[PDB]
Amino acid sequence: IVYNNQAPDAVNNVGQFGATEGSIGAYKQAAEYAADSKYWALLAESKFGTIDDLIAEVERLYQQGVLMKQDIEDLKQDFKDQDARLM
Amino acid sequence: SIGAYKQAAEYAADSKYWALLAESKFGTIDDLIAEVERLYQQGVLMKQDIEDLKQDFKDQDARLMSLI
Amino acid sequence: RIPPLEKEVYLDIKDGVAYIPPDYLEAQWMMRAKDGTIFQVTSPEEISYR
Amino acid sequence: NYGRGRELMYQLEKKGKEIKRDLEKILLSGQARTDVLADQYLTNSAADPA
Repeated sequence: IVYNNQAPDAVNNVGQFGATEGSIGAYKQAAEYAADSKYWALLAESKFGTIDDLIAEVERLYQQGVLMKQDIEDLKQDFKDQDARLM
Repeated sequence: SIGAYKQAAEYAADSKYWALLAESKFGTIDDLIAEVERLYQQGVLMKQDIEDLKQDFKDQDARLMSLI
Repeated sequence: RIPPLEKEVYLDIKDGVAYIPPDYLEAQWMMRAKDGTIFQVTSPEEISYR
Repeated sequence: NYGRGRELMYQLEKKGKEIKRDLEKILLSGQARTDVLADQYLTNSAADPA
C-alpha cells in the first residue's frame, strides 16, 4: 500500500532498530547527500540531454543539408553559364 | 557478496563522497555547452548568408542566360 | 499489539538486504501483491543451507 | 405426424454447421486474450474477488 520514501524526521522512542538520538544526524545528512547527488544526475541528463539532442542535431543536420545545397548550386551555376555563353 | 552493517555516521560519509565527481564534470559540461553554442550561432549565420549569396548568384546567372 | 496501529507498506529488496524500517516493532503477515503469496520466516542456519 | 417428424436432428445439424462457421469466423478475426484477471496471469489466487 505504501513505500518508505519519506525523509527521516524522528527517532524511535520504542523499537530497537533504526534511529536513536545519537544517530539521527547520520540519517538526515545521508538523505541530504542523496538528494544532492540526484540533483546532479538529473541536471546532467538535462545538460547532456539538452547539449546532445539539441545543438548536435541543429549543427550536423543543417551543415550537411547546406553543403549538399552548395554542391547543387555551384554545379548548376557553372553548367548553365558555360552552355549559354557557348550559345 | 555480503557486507557488514557500518554505523550510520559512516554511511553518511559514503553518501557525501558522491557529489564532487558530479560538481567537477558539470564545469566541463558548461564550458563545452558554451562552445557548441558559439559553433551553432556561427553555423546558422554562415548558412543563411551564403544561401542568400547563391540565390542572387543564380539570379545573375539566369540574367546572363537571357542576355545570351 | 492490535490492528489500528498496523501498516501496509511496499518494500525494496535488492536480492536480500531489504532493510528494516525504523518504525518497526513486530511483523505479522508478509506477502506479494502478485497472485497472493505468503512468506514464512526461519533462521539463518537454514536459509544458508538453502 | 404431419410434416416429417423429428425436426430435432435437422435443427441440431443446422446449429452444428452454424457453430462451425462461427468458430472459423472468430478464429480469423482479431481478438485479444481478454479475461477478468487484468494482467494478473501470474498472481494465482487473487485476493480481490470483488
